[PDB]
Amino acid sequence: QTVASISSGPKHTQKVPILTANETGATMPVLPSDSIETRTTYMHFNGSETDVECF
Amino acid sequence: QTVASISSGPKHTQKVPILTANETGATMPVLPSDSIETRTTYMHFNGSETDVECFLGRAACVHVTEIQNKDATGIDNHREAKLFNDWKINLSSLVQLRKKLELFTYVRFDSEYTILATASQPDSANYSSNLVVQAMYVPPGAPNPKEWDDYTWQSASNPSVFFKVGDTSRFSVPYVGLASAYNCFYDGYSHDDAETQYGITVLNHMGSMAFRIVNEHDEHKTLVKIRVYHRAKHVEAWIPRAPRALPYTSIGRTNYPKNTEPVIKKRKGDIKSY
Amino acid sequence: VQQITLGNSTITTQEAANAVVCYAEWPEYLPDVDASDVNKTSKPDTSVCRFYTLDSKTWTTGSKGWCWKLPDALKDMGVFGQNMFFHSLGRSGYTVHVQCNATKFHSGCLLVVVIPEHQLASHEGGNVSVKYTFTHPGERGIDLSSANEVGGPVKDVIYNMNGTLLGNLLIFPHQFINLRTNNTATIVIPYINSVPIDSMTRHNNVSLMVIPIAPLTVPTGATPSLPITVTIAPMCTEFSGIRSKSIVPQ
Amino acid sequence: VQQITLGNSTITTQEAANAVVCYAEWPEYLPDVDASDVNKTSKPDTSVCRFYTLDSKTWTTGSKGWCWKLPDALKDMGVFGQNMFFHSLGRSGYTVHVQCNATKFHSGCLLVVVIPEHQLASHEGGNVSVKYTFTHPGERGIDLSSANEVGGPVKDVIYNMNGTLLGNLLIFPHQFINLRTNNTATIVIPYINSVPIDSMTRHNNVSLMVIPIAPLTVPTGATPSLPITVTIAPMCTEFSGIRSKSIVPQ
Amino acid sequence: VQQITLGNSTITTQEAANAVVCYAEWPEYLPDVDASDVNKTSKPDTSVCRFYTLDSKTWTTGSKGWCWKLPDALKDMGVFGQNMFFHSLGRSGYTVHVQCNATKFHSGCLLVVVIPEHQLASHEGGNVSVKYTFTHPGERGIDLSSANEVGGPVKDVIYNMNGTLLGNLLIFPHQFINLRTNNTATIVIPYINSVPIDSMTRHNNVSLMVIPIAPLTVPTGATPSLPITVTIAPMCTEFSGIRSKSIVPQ
Amino acid sequence: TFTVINYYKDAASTSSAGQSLSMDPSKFTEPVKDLMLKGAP
Amino acid sequence: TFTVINYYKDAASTSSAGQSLSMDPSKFTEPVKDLMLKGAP
Amino acid sequence: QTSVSPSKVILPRGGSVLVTCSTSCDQPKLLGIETPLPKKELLLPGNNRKVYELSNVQEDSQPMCYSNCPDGQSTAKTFLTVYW
Repeated sequence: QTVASISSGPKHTQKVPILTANETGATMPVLPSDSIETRTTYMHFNGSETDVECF
Repeated sequence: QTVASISSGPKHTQKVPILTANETGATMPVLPSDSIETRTTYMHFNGSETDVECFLGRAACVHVTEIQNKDATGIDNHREAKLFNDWKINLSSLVQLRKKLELFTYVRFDSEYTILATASQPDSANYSSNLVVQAMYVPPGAPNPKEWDDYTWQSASNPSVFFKVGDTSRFSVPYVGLASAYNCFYDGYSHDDAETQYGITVLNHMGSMAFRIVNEHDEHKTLVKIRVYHRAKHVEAWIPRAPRALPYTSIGRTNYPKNTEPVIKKRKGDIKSY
Repeated sequence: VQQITLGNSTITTQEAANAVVCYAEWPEYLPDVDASDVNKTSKPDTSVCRFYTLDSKTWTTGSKGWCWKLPDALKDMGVFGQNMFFHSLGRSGYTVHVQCNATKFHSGCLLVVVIPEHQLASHEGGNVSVKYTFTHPGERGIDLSSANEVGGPVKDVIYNMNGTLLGNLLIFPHQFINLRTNNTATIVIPYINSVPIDSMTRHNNVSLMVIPIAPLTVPTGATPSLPITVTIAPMCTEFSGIRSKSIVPQ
Repeated sequence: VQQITLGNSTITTQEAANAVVCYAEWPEYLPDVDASDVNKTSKPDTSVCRFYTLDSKTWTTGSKGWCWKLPDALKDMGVFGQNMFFHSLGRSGYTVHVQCNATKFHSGCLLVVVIPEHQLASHEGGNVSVKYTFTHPGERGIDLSSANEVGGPVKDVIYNMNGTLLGNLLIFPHQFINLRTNNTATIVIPYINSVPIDSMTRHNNVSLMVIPIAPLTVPTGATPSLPITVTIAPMCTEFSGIRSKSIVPQ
Repeated sequence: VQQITLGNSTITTQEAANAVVCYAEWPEYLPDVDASDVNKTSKPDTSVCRFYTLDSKTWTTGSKGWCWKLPDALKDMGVFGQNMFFHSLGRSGYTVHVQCNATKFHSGCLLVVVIPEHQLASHEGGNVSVKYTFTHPGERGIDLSSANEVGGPVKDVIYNMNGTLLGNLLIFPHQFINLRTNNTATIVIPYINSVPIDSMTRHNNVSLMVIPIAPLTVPTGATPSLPITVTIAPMCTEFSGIRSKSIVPQ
Repeated sequence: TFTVINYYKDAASTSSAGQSLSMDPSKFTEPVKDLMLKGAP
Repeated sequence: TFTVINYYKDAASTSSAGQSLSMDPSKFTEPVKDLMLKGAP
Repeated sequence: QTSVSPSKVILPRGGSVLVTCSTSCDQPKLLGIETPLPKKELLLPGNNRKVYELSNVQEDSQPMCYSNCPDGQSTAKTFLTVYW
């Protein structure tokens, strides 16, 4: 099982992942676990129907 | 020996200790050795007299009342006649002590009381009576005596001390607050009500003292002045506070009178004058 | 940069936000050795440990300051307010975040200070009391520049509304918001009381005062005001003695 | 004897109270493998896990029965109701305790039954819907002996308000309150839904029906009624998605 | 069930008769360390250690209660009475068995209480004494519902005949006879006195009071009375100083 | 150099306690902590 | 923490005795015993 | 419950008035009168009743007797009016 979201509690981070610079042209992979306290969920999903062969 | 200052020579420091940011709310401990070349000196000093036990810890007169020994026959209000007097104990009535205590938010201490009785006979008297005073500590909320020879004085539970006028009594009272410390400041009410009193609370009830002259009357009137001295000991204090600047107006309130005089002295000259 | 995420709330600061922890004491749950009330305490989840933003004040050139009382200011804030009203006893710390941004052309200095047991003085003198409605204003707080009211506190910021001088208010946990330096102030307040837990309604544990010390001087032609925003998060909050919802005046 | 103490609540029963656990499944918190919503759930303390007593119904000789829907019946109950209104998602089990005492001279039999997804029929026929206000009555529930209302459900207890026969309602988790035998019924309900968590406001997970099967026969000269009291305690309750308080009709 | 067999006497109880032992102290013979009188004590056999039944009282709806004093009540009971009159000194414990049966339709509650040194008040006030004949009534005891007599005790059960309130009489060893629950009360009394042994005639060690607290409510049409029967057995009885038979008044 | 016998059974009767040795003003002068080192519980 | 010298030969002259450590209310609150376990002598 | 006497009084500008505070509680811990006026507690025996001479009344005031007694209303307001 592939993890979709990891358990994450209060964060007093100095490495702010939610402040970035879109001027660089990169979509930094900020996750829900970075801005809110999350529980641990699983994907239960492979993405078979979004593969270009199927699309 | 505790070092007060360390020897320090020329400094070409890149870790400038004298540039800081008071915006942070910290008093960084910058020493003389940081801004000037210093020699090595020693403290020779422990700071025994600045400990809160000593700072708040000598006997101060906290109440004064006059009572009388006179013929009590044909008097309805003995209290009005000053045959006896009671007083809810508080250390707020004398401003020196109040300001010192109000330097802190919470204070816990045991009380040592000294009662000094002094007699005067202003009118014609043939001699000075050998009077005995009864100082009765009544617990918080207990009934005070209502007449000079009430049965409340013969209480089997209220602590009482009998001493001659002209002499002193001394007795300690432990810390008697309900909470872990007295609330020298209380930002609340006894309950959620629109009209109830603010600040003054029953948490700080220290008891009450009743005084009478035990002796029956002589042919002349004797005026006895009772001075109660309180000494706080085993003192614990929390949360330092801004010192009181304005006069007080009441016990248990932070109110100050309208139209008070300025506290900050005006300068004789401009801001540049020495 | 800095980021503090509490529950579903996040405050980001591009200033190196240094926090004052009052008396170097973090908020903590009541330990067994100090506890008197026997009931098992209710320690809420993410639902209360989160940033509540109060309505913003406008800082003008002639504004005297503002005063909020905790936990009164949060009595109407989501789940925390409800719990505060449904329980008999409660204790809580706070993370206060005062925000005020300007340009490099503005000048002014706010004193953000937390006063435990900030018993207010009445403007009438004698032994008059400040009425409940004035000491429990809510999220609006007390504006020190407004006029006096019958039963309201005195509002001369020079005397801190209590008869002590303003200059001396630095003995309490505080931070300055100096517009040249920083735009945010953060103070972490532990539970301070002579009793281990207390009624959250009738007693305000602390008072948050935001006072302009150096007046706001906006650049020429600029709008002569700045908004000041206060954000508070309850920390290590406990409730005990659940019952019917309390009824308070206003 | 038996005693169940939840938070600051206690129900004592001098009957050997045997509890029905619906489908032999205890209430449980949503496990990680089944979870879809990513937010950390709010798991309240003693504040919600406690017995809430609903207002008592009077059981007369000609009463048809009563129906409560959960969690609707508890939407106004202390801290649980508030949390149910402040959060977007919620799941909860229940311990239902139905109480009805009489003497050894009374006769009558109540069927206490829990129906998951008790979709009510409309008395009008066709494809008319039962309006929100009728399916979310609150702590008063639905009285099956009252008259029909515009937009209300059908109230013929023989057909369970859904077109199925009453005799067959024993397929659901149930207990009888037989006045000769027992005076209390206890059913422990787990969270039952096709989704792991759901909105507590727009969807009623279960319906509690208390139906007189054997009619109340009081002794000669006796008052021809008995009170029926329902006591419910949320169990393993979770909330997710805190936000502004929901606005529902009535 | 329970059975207590003393000598040639037996009391059977189909109630699970739990006995109160006053102050968790069983009756005991005077030990050597406590003894002052030098004579070898007379410790009677089966002849005295046996259940003596007093004449029954009738409990009506308006009866105030009854009071017996020991060992006075047994002064005319078989061999024990004779020994009590022939000896100068005596000490004894007691097993008191109060019996009052009714149906499951009756209601009422008796307080059976043992008072050591139950000094009675006189109804006349001042410093009047209760005369010997009234404090030594015998097996008939004192009926609190009768009228006052010259030299008799006061008979207001609210004040326990001594100026203390009835509600507080539970500080003494007691049992309730609650007609719904039990029909018998058993109290085991040890010898209680400031002296190791004493004169049985001039001093009553204990007083047995049977007081209706919850009044007798008989079912409709029923006879409005119940009999109350007291059964007492001396326990660990000792006598010393045999001589000519004492002469007491009445 | 100094002697005290307790003459009374109560702690409130004893003379003053003396000096609190371990005096440290950093509680009041240095209450600043970085909140990004997770010092909070 | 506390000191007492007996200055008089009589026990009646000594100050009060203090606190009775072993305090147990079951004498008064739990005086019930089953009489079918033969606790009686 | 806390009580004040008189309920109401009309008095000349700058005059003195005697206001009585009383409780139903026999032994109150807090009992007084809240007012900005200069006041003088009359020497009177007892715990549950106090008398104050409120001196130099200049405006319309509403002195409130207060107490900690939990029976009824723990505060009572009297209404002073000035005529001049």
